Amino acid sequence: DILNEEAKIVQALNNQRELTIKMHELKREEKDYAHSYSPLFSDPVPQGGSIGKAPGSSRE
Amino acid sequence: MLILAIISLITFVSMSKLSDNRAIIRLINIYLILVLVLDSFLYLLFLNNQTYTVMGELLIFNSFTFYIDMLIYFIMIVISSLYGYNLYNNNLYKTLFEPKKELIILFLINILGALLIVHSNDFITLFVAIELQSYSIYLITAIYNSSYKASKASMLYFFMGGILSILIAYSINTYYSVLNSYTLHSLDSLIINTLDLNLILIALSLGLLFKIGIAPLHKWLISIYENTPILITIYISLIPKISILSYLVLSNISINSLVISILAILTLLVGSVGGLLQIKIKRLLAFSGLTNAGYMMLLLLLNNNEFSYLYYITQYSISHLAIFMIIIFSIYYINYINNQYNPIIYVNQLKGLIHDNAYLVLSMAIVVFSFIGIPPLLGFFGKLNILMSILNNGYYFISIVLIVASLISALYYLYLLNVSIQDKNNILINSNETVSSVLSYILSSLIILITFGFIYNSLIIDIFNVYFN
Amino acid sequence: ILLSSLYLFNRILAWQGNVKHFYLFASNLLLLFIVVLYINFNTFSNSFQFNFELFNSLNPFGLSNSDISNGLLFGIDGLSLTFILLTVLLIPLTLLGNWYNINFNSNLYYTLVLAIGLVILLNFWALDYISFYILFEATLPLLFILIHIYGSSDSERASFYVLMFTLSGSLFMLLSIVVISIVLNTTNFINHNLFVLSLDLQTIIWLGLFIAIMVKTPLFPIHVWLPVVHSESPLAGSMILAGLILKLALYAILRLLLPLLCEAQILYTPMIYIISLLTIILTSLATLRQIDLKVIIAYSSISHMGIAILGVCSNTSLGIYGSIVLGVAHGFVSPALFLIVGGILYDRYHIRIVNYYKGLTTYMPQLATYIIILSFANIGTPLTGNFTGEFLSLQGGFIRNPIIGGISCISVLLAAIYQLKLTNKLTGGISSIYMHRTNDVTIREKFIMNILIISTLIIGICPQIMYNLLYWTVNNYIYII
Amino acid sequence: FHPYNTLGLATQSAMVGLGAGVVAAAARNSLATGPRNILTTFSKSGGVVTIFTGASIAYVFTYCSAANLRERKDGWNHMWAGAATGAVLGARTKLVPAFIGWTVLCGAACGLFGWTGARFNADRKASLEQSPKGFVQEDAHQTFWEVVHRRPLSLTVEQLGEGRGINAVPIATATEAP
Amino acid sequence: LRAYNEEKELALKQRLSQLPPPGKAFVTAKEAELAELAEIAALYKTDRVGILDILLLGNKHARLYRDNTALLKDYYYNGRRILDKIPVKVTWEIKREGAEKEDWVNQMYFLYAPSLILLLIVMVYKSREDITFWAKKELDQRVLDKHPEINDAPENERDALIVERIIAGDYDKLASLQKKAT
Amino acid sequence: HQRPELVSFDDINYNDHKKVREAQESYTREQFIRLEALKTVRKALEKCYEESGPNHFEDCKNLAEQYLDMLPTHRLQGYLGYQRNDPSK
Ligand SMILES: CCCCCCCCCCC(CCCCCCCCCC)(CO[C@H]1O[C@@H](CO)[C@H](O[C@@H]2O[C@@H](CO)[C@H](O)[C@@H](O)[C@@H]2O)[C@@H](O)[C@@H]1O)CO[C@H]1O[C@@H](CO)[C@H](O[C@@H]2O[C@@H](CO)[C@H](O)[C@@H](O)[C@@H]2O)[C@@H](O)[C@H]1O
Ligand SMILES: CCCCC/C=C/C/C=C\CCCCCCCC(=O)O[C@H](COC(=O)CCCCCCCCCCCCCCC)COP(=O)([O-])OCC[N+](C)(C)C
Ligand SMILES: CCCCCCCCCCCCCCCCCC(=O)OC[C@H](COP(=O)(O)OCCN)OC(=O)CCCCCCCCCCCCCCCCC
Repeated sequence: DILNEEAKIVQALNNQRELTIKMHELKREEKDYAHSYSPLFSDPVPQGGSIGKAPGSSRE
Repeated sequence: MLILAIISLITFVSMSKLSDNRAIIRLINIYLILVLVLDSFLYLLFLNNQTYTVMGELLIFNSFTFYIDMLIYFIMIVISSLYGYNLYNNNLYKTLFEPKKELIILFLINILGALLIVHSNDFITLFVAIELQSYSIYLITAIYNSSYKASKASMLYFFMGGILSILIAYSINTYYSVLNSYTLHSLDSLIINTLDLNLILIALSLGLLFKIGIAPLHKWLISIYENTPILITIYISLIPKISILSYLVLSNISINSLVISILAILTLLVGSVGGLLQIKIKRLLAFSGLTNAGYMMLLLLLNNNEFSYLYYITQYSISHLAIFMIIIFSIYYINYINNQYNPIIYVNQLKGLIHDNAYLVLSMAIVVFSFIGIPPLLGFFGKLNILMSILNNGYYFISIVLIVASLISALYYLYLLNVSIQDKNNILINSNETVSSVLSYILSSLIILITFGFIYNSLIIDIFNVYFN
Repeated sequence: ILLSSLYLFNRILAWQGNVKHFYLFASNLLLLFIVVLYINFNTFSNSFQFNFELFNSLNPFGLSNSDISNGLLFGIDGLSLTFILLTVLLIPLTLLGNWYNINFNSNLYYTLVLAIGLVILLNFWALDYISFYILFEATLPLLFILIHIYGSSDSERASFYVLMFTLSGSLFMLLSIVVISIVLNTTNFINHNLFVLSLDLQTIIWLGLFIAIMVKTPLFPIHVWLPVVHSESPLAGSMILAGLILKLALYAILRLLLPLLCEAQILYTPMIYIISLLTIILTSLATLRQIDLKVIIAYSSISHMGIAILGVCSNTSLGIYGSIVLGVAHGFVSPALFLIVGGILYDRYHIRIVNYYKGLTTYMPQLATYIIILSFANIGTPLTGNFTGEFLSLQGGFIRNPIIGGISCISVLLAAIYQLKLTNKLTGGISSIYMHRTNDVTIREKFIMNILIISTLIIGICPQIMYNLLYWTVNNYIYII
Repeated sequence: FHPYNTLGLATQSAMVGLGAGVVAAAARNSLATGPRNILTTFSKSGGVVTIFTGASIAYVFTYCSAANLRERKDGWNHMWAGAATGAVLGARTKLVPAFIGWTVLCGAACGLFGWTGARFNADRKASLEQSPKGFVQEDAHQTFWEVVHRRPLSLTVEQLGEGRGINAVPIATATEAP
Repeated sequence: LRAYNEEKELALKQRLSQLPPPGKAFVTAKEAELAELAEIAALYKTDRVGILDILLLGNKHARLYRDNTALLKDYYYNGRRILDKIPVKVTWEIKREGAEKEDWVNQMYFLYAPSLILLLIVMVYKSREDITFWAKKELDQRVLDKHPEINDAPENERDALIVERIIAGDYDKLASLQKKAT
Repeated sequence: HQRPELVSFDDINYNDHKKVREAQESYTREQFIRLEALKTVRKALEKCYEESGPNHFEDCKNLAEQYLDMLPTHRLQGYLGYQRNDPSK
């Protein structure tokens, strides 16, 4: 019984170690533009001013 | 809610008599509390670290900024209680602590400036917010204009802060001249590799950091802290530091900076050593603030600093409020009142405080040992998190200097407790007037947080893992 | 229960006004409870037994029944049970040794003393680096307050020493613990011998741990705080500081250092032996020119700690058993000597200078007999646990390095010199002219001294009686291929 | 290790120390009270230019010289350089105990600086955050930040050396009869 | 046990009020005043209340009784210290031989000391389950399991035969556990 | 009388803590059995000497030599050396 209890405690401690390493790795994963900056207007490409819009100024 | 309060307060205060001041402050106090408890649920927006750009990309809202805003609200509640509630009802205390007519408006406008600095996503937002906060803080420093020291301090603040505001503006305009942009969001890893922005970004960092008084530009702010009324000093030495540091933490524009490393080392050394020969309480606390600013400055050298910064700034704010409240409470037991703006000036005036109020000295002991970093007080866990962060990233020499500075500053922290637990010849027997129930409860809540907050450490980390990852 | 017992405490305080009877009762119950735990402790098993977790996220105010361990772990094996028994034997005696000489603000004094005892007892239950470190530091502010308010004339300097030196060493230990934390993402003592760090990183982590050990033991050359702190402390402070707190360092060597940094420890052992030999010889010789009784007694502890270090770092079963036995025997005898010099003589005469004392045998024959007995116990006369500890420690040291342990054998002589030089003057000659006759030792003072002497004699005659708790321990930490 | 050019590097140091001392003299002249003219800046300098120049020469020259002589680069060279710098700065006391104290203590502080990496910011690539960590894979060599469950006994014998319990073969296996 | 009385207490206060402070209450060293000092000090060892009232009653009575006991203890111990006479028997008798229990004795002699005796007994009998005995038995059982015929031998020959078998053969398993050492 | 099953470090996975604990205890118990064998040899040697007197040099030569042979190898050695090192590599 002593061995079983100690092993259960050690298993919970290893679970906590695994969780800590997992959160460390996830926090360092790069996020999508919607999640990191803007979830509704999700296109990073600007349009600029609309007044004298010149045919041929748009470039992909 | 804040803007509404500012508008309503300007109107109401305009139509109110000088005798209504405290009542008005009380009203705003409860209003702030209500906003904290009814609007708290908005934290849900930031589940899984979702970030929102707002106001045509002028503002940024995430879990970090939401937490800083809550902390600033809590600080404003605590500090406004000190103006809305009398410590004692005698004539001397009416003379010592009376709020000015416009002070509450200046506080709320300054808080607005701070919160806008924190949420700034564009440099024009940053500059407007910085000038809002700076102008408000000058006026807050000046509003007690019967004091010679306060008026002189306000002039010094205006001029030094103006020079540093000019440095910040020049930094922003050089950034614009290089990139044709006003947002840090346009910086990418590719851009940082391709161009040398280090001089521009460090100029911006230094302009911001000298405004909260890091070394070697520390003496002017320490002078201002010494020469303001004490209830002004509690506010003006905390809020700007939080706002500027939070912005720099969230911006991450000085990672592995050699210049910031050297200035952080200098700040730790100057803050620890220069506090040793101080005999005035406010100068001692100002050097303490300088050392803790150096601790937080270290976190500007690394990514993934959010947990250690948030923990440190929270516990430091709590301890700063607690120590100023304890000093305010001890005024009743001193023999000699130095003047009406700073009723207590010298550390030696606390001598024998234990014989007059033992539990006040217990509160002092808890706060002092938290500043030193004794477990399981909150200060220990703040310092532990900072050490984990810096050693994970290879800052070995700086970790040694951090240890040395902690040991050195412990001496002037223990000075307060040392004089406070010595013997005095004429001790208090009885007194009919009791100190205010409200302020004593607030001080006790702060002490209890410092003492028992560690119990929630693992729960806090669990929540942090889902709102900041 | 807790609610009801708090009501009991409150009413006792309301009616009696002195908390000390309640504290004596609580500590006696604690000792009985630990004895009951020993009754139910399984000895045929090297696993921690009475485990519990505090401040888990699922139950911050309760015990953890969760599948994730993120709180602070506690539990005991045979090694920790030994020191826990020593602690609960000593605490009520430290309460009883100040029963009559504390008169102003006595409730706070007894609260501080009992709190320090309870913190040390919990420290021996800690099962991970962070819980250990927290309980390790928590004694420092309590000691600072106790020494500052209730110490003798130089007690301000003493309180500052006891805070600053120990903080200084502890912060380098904290660097080591942080490095372990971030490199392994685990901090517990149950499985930490399963992690094998690279030899270089081991060598670096060892330095921080050993700086803390050097200040806490203490070892040469960072020992000079201990005589001051012991000399200016009130009696309960001195008893706790010499009997319990110094043993935390030996325990730390066994629990925190050897299982994790085995290879680095092998590499560093000759440097440890240099430091310990310097400690033994130089502090023993420096004791010869002291003029304060309490300072002399304090200096004695440092040399005995050096011998214990030599035993515990010997990589032999005999050396580790000798180090533990020496720690326990010192915990019996040193508080008795501090009781004599800072409790009996100091409460009668309020002075500690050696020139004033001479020929106490005439009016106080019983005190002289106690002095003689405790002196020969302190220098390791056989049939005393001190002799067993020193002899086994020297055996292990000699095996580990024959030249260094062989030279270490001079401690027998050196300790005899300083101790018997003190007792010769204390008991012999004509009664001193500077002091008037006082009462001989009282019933309370004799009770405390008798407890300590019987304990050291029982483990001196039959040291094997500790083996049932320690036979796993003498094999758990040696590193032989 | 290819050598530092001690002479040229030291001359560069001489120039920089002279410039820094000149700047410090100008600042000292502007910040002080009492009458002050443009020539009094060196008159009332306090020898600050000499402080800067002499420290620069001592540190850079000694560091390069020790590095070249030992054919190593590590913290010990900085210990020697700090020792020489402390010697220069403690010469100003004109007392032998203080000269010795500056020598040894500046040397120790600079050795501590050199041992940590001789930098104030971090070497980011070598740091734990930018390094292979955790438990190693099948039979890979253990690197500085990595952990294993068992090391190879040959590595232990090489690193600790044979003797006082460290053996190439476990005892019971070696003393088994047939 | 209940023993309180507020009626007695509020009058004991005034019976104290006539007397000088216990610091100066015996510094004459007439005998009538000393006799009253003897009686009122003798009240210190006449226990005035038990548990049922400290638990149940309120803090005004508690504060008053506390104060009373403070002054009583001062009077008793000061008379005992100056006169050398116990304040019982009731005028200041000399009879110091016996009848002098300190307030720590019961705890230290009926809780602490029996606890220590129990610890010694437990250690003595716990030492019986020591590894040296287990390994003696285990070596014997391994030998007996490998060579069962020495069971058939009589008792007095048996032990000599187990010793012989142990001497000749290496019955440990240490090398077996060392699998990877070939 | 207890006879726990013997477990070797070489077989187990160091992540089952029950197996690792059993392997450590097995190693220590085997060392104590070896110590018992050495004590048996020494006790026989003492008996031989006390009954032989002047001719012990002849009658106890084997026992003396065997005791001196087993003295260096039959002492406690711990388990950490073997668990933390892999002899194959
Ligand atoms: C309690 C007392 C505290 C004081 C003692 C601290 C001293 C710290 C020193 C040790 C340490 C930091 C360890 C930090 C660990 C935790 C920190 C502990 C707490 C810190 C408070 C700094 O090591 C420094 O040592 C200096 C020499 O003294 C060097 O000086 C400079 O030298 C010249 C430059 O080239 C210049 O001329 C000049 O710039 C200086 O002269 C530095 O460059 C060097 O980085 C070592 O870390 C590093 O170790 C190496 C190989 O070991 C690791 O890579 C390895 O690569 C293979 C082999 O390479 C291995 O096969 C492989 O397996 C492994 O991957 C690294 O990954 C890294 O980890
Ligand atoms: C009913 C409405 C009442 C809410 C009013 C809150 C006012 C805040 C005022 C002062 C700040 C004090 C510290 C705030 C606690 C952090 C909570 C959290 O867990 O912080 C995490 C982030 O952890 C961190 O970064 C590190 C935080 C460092 C804390 C250091 C101090 C620890 C000691 C505190 C012990 C707790 C006392 C409990 C008493 C039983 C954000 O959590 P969250 O953003 O998801 O919001 C929570 C949901 N909420 C809005 C409903 C509350
Ligand atoms: C301020 C300093 C820093 C503070 C950080 C740490 C604060 C800790 C607060 C003290 C509380 C710890 C002691 C109480 C916890 C033990 C409660 C318990 O029940 O232990 C659980 C353990 C197993 O119980 P269970 O699994 O439920 O099975 C029972 C089967 N009948 O049952 C057992 O095996 C019994 C375990 C006995 C442990 C002995 C504890 C001795 C000391 C107790 C009081 C110490 C108070 C210290 C106060 C000063 C603060 C350090």
